[PDB]
Amino acid sequence: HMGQIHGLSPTPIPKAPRGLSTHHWLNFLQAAYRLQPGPSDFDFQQLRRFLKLALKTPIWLNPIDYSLLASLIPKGYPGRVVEIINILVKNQVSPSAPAAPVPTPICPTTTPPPPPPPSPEAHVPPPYVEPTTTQCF
Repeated sequence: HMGQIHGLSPTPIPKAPRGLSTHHWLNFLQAAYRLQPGPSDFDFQQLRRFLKLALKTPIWLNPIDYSLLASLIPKGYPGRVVEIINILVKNQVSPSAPAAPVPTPICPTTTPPPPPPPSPEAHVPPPYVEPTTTQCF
């Protein structure tokens, strides 16, 4: 009813304007608009080049998350597209589990303290004498 059954509640269709979602794309257009003063113009070309690229990877679409977009970026990508996205990432300040994308080595897991020596005595014991201890020597 008025949309797609119920009322476009589940929003199955990517709305009418199919363009990397709204707030989603806007998140990219906003930064672009924040940089050089390029109203519309034809700078979106260098952009569509990166977007269309990701399009080849329908893995971020399903989950719909630009978080995977910046990922597609081969860290070093040309154009100032990243320069615009960087404005989005910098707006992350969300450090994720800094441990996973590793082969194995990363840091030593020495959380607990080291074990004692092969002896009961360690801490500077008292001299005293006692009936048991005599020493003599």
